[PDB]
Amino acid sequence: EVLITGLRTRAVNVPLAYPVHTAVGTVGTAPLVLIDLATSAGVVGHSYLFAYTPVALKSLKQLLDDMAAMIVNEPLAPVSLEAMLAKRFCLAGYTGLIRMAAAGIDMAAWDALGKVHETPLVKLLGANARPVQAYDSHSLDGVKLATERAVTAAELGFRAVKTKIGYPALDQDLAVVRSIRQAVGDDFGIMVDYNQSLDVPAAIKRSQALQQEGVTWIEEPTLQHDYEGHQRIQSKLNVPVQMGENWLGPEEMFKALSIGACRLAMPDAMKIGGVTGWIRASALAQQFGIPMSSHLFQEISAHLLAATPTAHWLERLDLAGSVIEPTLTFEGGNAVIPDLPGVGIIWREKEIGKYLV
Amino acid sequence: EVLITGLRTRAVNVPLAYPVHTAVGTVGTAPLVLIDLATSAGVVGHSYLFAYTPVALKSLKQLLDDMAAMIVNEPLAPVSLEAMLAKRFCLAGYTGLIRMAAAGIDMAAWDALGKVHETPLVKLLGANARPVQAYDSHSLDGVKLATERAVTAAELGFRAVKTKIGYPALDQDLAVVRSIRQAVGDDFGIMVDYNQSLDVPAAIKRSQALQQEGVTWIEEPTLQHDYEGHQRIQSKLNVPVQMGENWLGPEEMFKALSIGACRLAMPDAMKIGGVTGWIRASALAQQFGIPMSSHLFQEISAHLLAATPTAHWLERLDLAGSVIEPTLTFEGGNAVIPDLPGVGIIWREKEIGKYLV
Amino acid sequence: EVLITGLRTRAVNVPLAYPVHTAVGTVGTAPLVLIDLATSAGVVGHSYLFAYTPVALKSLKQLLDDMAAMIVNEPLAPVSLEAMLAKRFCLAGYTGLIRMAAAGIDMAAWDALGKVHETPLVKLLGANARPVQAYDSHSLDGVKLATERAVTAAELGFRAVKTKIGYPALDQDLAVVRSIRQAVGDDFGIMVDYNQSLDVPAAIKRSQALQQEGVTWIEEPTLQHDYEGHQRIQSKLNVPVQMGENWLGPEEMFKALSIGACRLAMPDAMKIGGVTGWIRASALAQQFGIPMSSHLFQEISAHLLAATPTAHWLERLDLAGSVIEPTLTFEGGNAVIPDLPGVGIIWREKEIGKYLV
Amino acid sequence: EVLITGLRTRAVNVPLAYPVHTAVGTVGTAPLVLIDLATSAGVVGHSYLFAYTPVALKSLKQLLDDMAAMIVNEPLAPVSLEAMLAKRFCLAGYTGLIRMAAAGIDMAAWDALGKVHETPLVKLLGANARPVQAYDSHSLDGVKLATERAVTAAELGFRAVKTKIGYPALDQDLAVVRSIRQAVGDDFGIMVDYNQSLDVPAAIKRSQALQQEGVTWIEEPTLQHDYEGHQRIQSKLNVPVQMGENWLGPEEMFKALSIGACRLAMPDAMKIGGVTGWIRASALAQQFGIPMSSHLFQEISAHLLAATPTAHWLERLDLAGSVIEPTLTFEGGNAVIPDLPGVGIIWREKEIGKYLV
Ligand SMILES: *C[C@@](O)(C(=O)O)c1ccccc1
Ligand SMILES: *C[C@@](O)(C(=O)O)c1ccccc1
Ligand SMILES: *C[C@@](O)(C(=O)O)c1ccccc1
Ligand SMILES: *C[C@@](O)(C(=O)O)c1ccccc1
Ligand SMILES: [Mg+2]
Ligand SMILES: [Mg+2]
Ligand SMILES: [Mg+2]
Ligand SMILES: [Mg+2]
Repeated sequence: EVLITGLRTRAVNVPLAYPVHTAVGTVGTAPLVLIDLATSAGVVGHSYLFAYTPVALKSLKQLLDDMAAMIVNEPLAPVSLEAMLAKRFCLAGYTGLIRMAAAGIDMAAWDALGKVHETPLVKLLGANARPVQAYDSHSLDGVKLATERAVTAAELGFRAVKTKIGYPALDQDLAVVRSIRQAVGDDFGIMVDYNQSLDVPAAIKRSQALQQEGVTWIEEPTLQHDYEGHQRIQSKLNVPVQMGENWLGPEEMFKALSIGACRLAMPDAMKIGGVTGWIRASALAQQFGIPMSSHLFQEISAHLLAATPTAHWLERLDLAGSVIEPTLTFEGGNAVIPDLPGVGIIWREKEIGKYLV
Repeated sequence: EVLITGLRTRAVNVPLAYPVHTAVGTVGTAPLVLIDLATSAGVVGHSYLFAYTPVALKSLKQLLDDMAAMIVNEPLAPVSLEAMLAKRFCLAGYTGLIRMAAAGIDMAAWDALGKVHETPLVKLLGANARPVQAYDSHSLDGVKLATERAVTAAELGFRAVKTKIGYPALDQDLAVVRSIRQAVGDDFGIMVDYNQSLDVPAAIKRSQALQQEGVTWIEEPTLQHDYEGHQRIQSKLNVPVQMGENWLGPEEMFKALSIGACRLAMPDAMKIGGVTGWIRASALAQQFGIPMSSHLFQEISAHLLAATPTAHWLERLDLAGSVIEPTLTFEGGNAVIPDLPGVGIIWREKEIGKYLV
Repeated sequence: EVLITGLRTRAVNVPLAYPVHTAVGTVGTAPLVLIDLATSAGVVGHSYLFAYTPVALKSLKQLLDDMAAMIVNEPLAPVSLEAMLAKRFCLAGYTGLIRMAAAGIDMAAWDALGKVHETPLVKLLGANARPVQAYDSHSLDGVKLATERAVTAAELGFRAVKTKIGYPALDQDLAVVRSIRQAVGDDFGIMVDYNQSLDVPAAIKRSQALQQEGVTWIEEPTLQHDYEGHQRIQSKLNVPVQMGENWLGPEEMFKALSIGACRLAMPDAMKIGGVTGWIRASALAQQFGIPMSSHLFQEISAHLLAATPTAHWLERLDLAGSVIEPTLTFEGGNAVIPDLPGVGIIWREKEIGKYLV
Repeated sequence: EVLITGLRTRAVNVPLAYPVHTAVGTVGTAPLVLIDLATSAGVVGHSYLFAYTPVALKSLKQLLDDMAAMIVNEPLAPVSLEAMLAKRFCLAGYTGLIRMAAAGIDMAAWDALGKVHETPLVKLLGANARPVQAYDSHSLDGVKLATERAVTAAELGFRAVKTKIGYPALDQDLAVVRSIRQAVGDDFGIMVDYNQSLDVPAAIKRSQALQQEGVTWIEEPTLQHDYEGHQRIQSKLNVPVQMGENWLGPEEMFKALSIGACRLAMPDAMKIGGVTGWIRASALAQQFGIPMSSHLFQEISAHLLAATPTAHWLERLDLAGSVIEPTLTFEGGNAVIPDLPGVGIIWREKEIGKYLV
C-alpha cells in the first residue's frame, strides 16, 4: 500500500567552524550523504549519513545508489526492509559501510512513515516528547581554546561539555581538565574522550589520575573492538567507562555488554542500525542496566532518546547544521524535539549546492 | 493531544468446549477481563486479560478499576505510560496481577494508537503483515480424545499440535504421543507440555524417552521459576526445551536466557508486559538466538510475531472466541492478520451479557 | 483434627503520624487487610497484610475472600497448606498479590497453631525468646525533620536509625547524614535507604561518598529485581549493600544470594511467604553467611528473628499500631517478645471501625 | 628505498560456469577488483578482491581509488602500511569494505616484495613450498547435479568435495549427501556448508542427522557473528563445526576462538587482512589448536597455507580463472605452488577487457 518509489542521494562536504581534532586524527569537514526516500504516498523521507573522512564519501554514495534497485517497490515497512537487507548482504558482510548504508535507508524510511501518519517520530514509537539534557561536544583543543569553548557553552546554557584528551603527556590531559574546571566551576559536567588512543596499562594510569579530578566519564580509552581490554580498565575505576559510538549493530553492543566492557553506552544512530537498531539497543541497555546516551545525529537522537528507558545524555555536535533547518532547539541545556511529522529534517537547498561533491 | 479519557472493564467467565486439563490442574472456563480504553480522539482501544482461575477474576477487575485514576488524562503514549506505572508500583512490586493489569492497559493503548492512525498494529510497529504458522493447542486428553483432536486439527489444515502430558506413568505419556503419531503421520509436529509437573531427575528421564519418539519440543518440564533446573534438563537433551509463558516481564526472560535455561521461548503477551514488553523481549530473543513463539492472545500475537525477527510459531488456543468477532483467520495452518486498524478486536456484545460476572 | 473453619478479612486505611516519604513516592497511610482465621478448636488466628497503596487494597481483600473456599475444612497445617496453595496457583503465577495473600493465611495459621498449643510462636519454632536490637525507621524527611526524629529516637533508647535518601543532589544526601551524625554522635547507627532510585553508575558514586561518612549499610541503591546490578555496586564498596524487602518468596532470595547481590538481607515477612517462607529464608541466609534483618511486621518479626541463626536487626516501623494492642515493647532499643500464645496480636476493635474501607 | 608509486584498479564482472547457489542467495558472477601496485623498483604487485555482489563492486573500486593518495610514496613495507591504515580508519571503522580494501593493498604489496627479492611468497615468509591438499567446492546443486559434479571431481583427482546444503527439508539435505556418498564411495571427504541459514535448534537437529551420515565438517550452521550460538551447536556434536570465512580481521577470529565457537577454522585471505592478517591468524590457530583451512583466493592461499603450522585444506573455487594465467596447478588433489616470484598472478589482459565494468 505505501511503497518506496525512489532513492536519491547527494554527497556534500561541509567545512566545520571548529575541526574535530582527536588524539588519533582530525575530522576537518563533515563528509555527508543526504538521502531522499520517495514514496507512493507523495511524502519524501529524509536522512543523512556521516562518512568520517572524504576518502569514504564517494564510495558510500555509490553503494547507496547501487542498492536503490533492491528497495524500490518494496513496502514502506522499515523492520521488514531491514530483515531483507540483512539477508541480502549475508554472504558479503552486513557491517561497516554496507550496514551504515542500510541504516541510512532505515532512518529515512521511519521519517517517511512519520510523515504518512503526520506524527513526530517519538510519538509514532509510542512515547511523549520530553526535553533531553545535552552536553556540548568539543575537541582536542589545547588548554586555552578548550577553556574558551567551555565558557561559551555554559553561557549558552549547557550544563556539561565533552573535551578530547590523549595529549603526549598525562600532565597536558590534566591541565586541560583543571583549567576548564577553574573556569566553569565544580558543578559542571566535564566528560573526557580518549578516542581509542591508549593501550590498557596507560589507560588505567591516566584514568585513575583523571578520576581524582572528578570527570563525568572516560570515553573509549583503548581500541574500540577490544571489549575485554575495556572491561580490564573499567574494573580498576570508580568513574564510568563510556563507549559505543563504534558498535556496528546491536549484536556488537550485545557482545560488549555481555562481558562488562563499560558502565555507560552511547550508540551512534547510523552505526547501530538506524531507528530499528536503536529500539533493539535500548531494550539491551535497559536489561543490562546501562544508562544510554547518543553519538552524533542529534536531530533523530532527540526523538530516540525520549523513547529510551535508560536515556542519559544527548550529544550535541552539529555536523549537518549548514544544510538543514534549525528545527531542533536547545533551551537551558536541553534539546527540544520539533513538533513536526517524522524527524523534523528540512533541507536548506541553496546551501547544499554550495557543498556538493 | 490524544488523551486517555476513561477505562471501563467487564469480567466474564466463558465455558470452554474442551476444558484445558493439565498435569497440575484444569482451566475449565476462561475467566476474562475485557478492557475498553476511551480516548479524547473518539476511538476506543480494546484488550482482554486472562485470569487463569475464577478465584483471581474479581480481584483483577477491581485492581484495574482502582488503577483507572492514575491513567485518566494521561497522553495516549504507551511507552511513557508503562514507565509511569513501573515507577508508581516500585514499592509494591511491579509483578504478578499488578503487572498483568498494566499489560492490559498497554495492549488497549496500542490498539487505540493503531485506531488513531487507522493502521493495523503490525504496520504501526514498522512491519508487513505476513501469514504466521500456528499450531493447535490441546490438553491432557487421554489417548483416545488426544488422537481424535489431532486428526481434526490436521483436517482443518494445522501442521502441528501441542498435547499436554505428565500422566502418572511415563508409559502413558508415550502412548499418547505414539497414537497421535500413528494417526497423523511422521511429517506432523507434536509439541508436548509438562506444565511444570516434574522434578529435574524425572524430567531428564521422561524427556530422553520422548526425544526418541521425535517430539518437536518439551515445554516447561519443571517449576517455571527454576531457570537453573531447566538449564540442567536442557543440557541432557538434543530436543529443545521450551518455556516462557510464565515470565513476568522481559527482566524475567533476561534472567532465564542469561543462564541458558531453554533453546526456545514463548512469551505470553499479557505476562511479558503487552506490546511494549513484547518489543523488548523480541530484541532479547534475537540477540540470544532464541526462536520466539507466543502463548495465548492469538489476536494480538499474530501482529507481534510478524514484527519479531526470530518469530517461530503462533499458539492457537482460542480463549476469547465467544466474545469477539472471528476477524483472525487460519488458512492452511497459518494465522492471517485482519486488515483492520489496531489489533482487530470487535466485541460480540449480546454474547458478553451471557457471561457477565 | 484441627480444621480451618473460616476466614474473615477487613480492609482499613490508617493515617500515619509521619507519612513514609521515599525517593520514588510516598506511603501516606497504611492500607491494611486484617485477617481472622477461625478454627474448629475455637481459637482464631490473626495476621494483617500491607497493601503499600490504597490502589491495591480492595483487590487484595477480594482475592483473599475468593481464596477462602480452598482453605476452609483443610487441616490447620501451614506447611501442608502452603504446598497446596503453591500448586493451586501453579498456572497463574505464585507471586505478587497472590503470594502475599497466601503469606497472610500462613501467618494467621501459625498464630492459630501457637494458640492451640498455648505457646508463643518463637517457642513453638523451638527457640527461646530473647531481646532483638531494633532500629527506628524514618523517611525522606529533609535535614531538619530528619535530625529532629533521630534525636527523639536516641531519647527513646534506639541505638540506630534508618533515614531515606535519594535527594536530587548527592550533597543533600550527605547533608542529611552529617546533621544526624552531629546530633546523635559517632557511636550511633545510621542506615540509609535509596528505595531503588539510582542507576548503577550513580549508585557507585553516591555510595562511595556515603561510605566515607560511615553509614551502617546502603539499602536498595537500584531496581530491586536487578540482582546483577546490585552485585556490581557491592563489588565497589566496603560498606554492605542491604536488600530483600522486595523478594517474593525464598526462591527470589536464593537467586540474589547465588550471585552475590548483597552482603546483608532483610526479608519482608509477608513477601517472603510468612513463617513457612521465613524458616526457609533463614536456612539460606545461614548457609550463605548473610546477617538477616526484618522489614515491617515488627510483631511477628520479633519472634522469627529470635529463631534466626544470623539474626541482625529488627526494623521498627509501626504500621499497624492504631489497630492492635501494644503487646510488643521496646526497651533500651530492643524489641521484647510478649509472653502470649501465638504472635501476640490483639485487635483494638473500636479503633478498627474508624478506618474501615 | 622501495616506494609505492601508484595504485591502479579495474572492476570486472566475470560469469561463472556454475553459479555458486547457497541457501541464502546465489553468487551468479564473480565481481572482482584487480589491483596493480606500482613501485619505484619497477616491479608491479598484483592482487584482486572479491565483492560478492555487483551491488558493492563499483563502491569497492571507488574506495580503493580514493585511498590511493594515502599510500603513494610510502615505503613498500606491508606491516608498517597496515598499521598506518588501521590508524587512519580508527574513527571510521576499520572493518567491512574498508578492511577488505586494505587487505587488497596488503596482498599486492607482499606480491611486489616477493618480486623485488625474486622469490615465491612462501619462501619469503621462511617456509618451503609443499603440495597442499585441496577440496573441490560446489554449490546448492540438487541431488543430480551435486552427484555429477562430485564424480567429475574424483576423476580430476580431488579426494574431497564441499556441497552446499540448507534445503527446505532435512530429508533433501540427507538425500544429496547420500547420493554423493553412493557415487564416490566411503573413502571420500564430503564437507557440507549451511551458509548461515539455520537457527541454533534447527542446526543441532540437522547436524546430528548429518553426523550419522559421516560428513567431514559442518560449516557455518547459523549466523556468522553468533559465536556463542556456534559454541552451543558445536557442544552437541562429535563432527567439527567449521567457520571463519566471514571474520573481518584476526581480532574477530580471536573472539570466536576464545569462546570455543568451532573446532576448525578457514579464514578468507581478503577478510582476515591479507598476508599480514593471515600470519597473525595462523599464530592464533596454532595456539588454540585449531586446524586451519582457506576460503577462496586459492592462488595466494596455496602459499600462506604452506607457511601455516596447523594447515588443513585448501579450498579450490576458482573465481578469477578467466582473468589470470593457470600457474597454480592441482595434481592428484594437491595444489602445487608456482615457482614464480611473489604470488604467481599474471593477468590475461585480452580477457579482462571482455569483463570490464
Ligand atoms: C559457499 C561459500 O560459503 C564457501 O565456499 O564456503 C562461499 C560464500 C561466498 C562466496 C563464495 C563461496
Ligand atoms: C522505606 C522502606 O523501604 C523501608 O522501611 O525500608 C519501606 C518501603 C515500603 C513501605 C514501607 C517501608
Ligand atoms: C497449557 C498451557 O501451558 C499452554 O497452552 O501452553 C496453558 C497454561 C495456562 C492456561 C492456558 C494454557
Ligand atoms: C569525538 C567523537 O569520538 C565524539 O564525539 O565522541 C567523534 C568521533 C568521530 C566523529 C565525530 C565525533
Ligand atoms: Mg567519542
Ligand atoms: Mg504451556
Ligand atoms: Mg527499604
Ligand atoms: Mg562457506
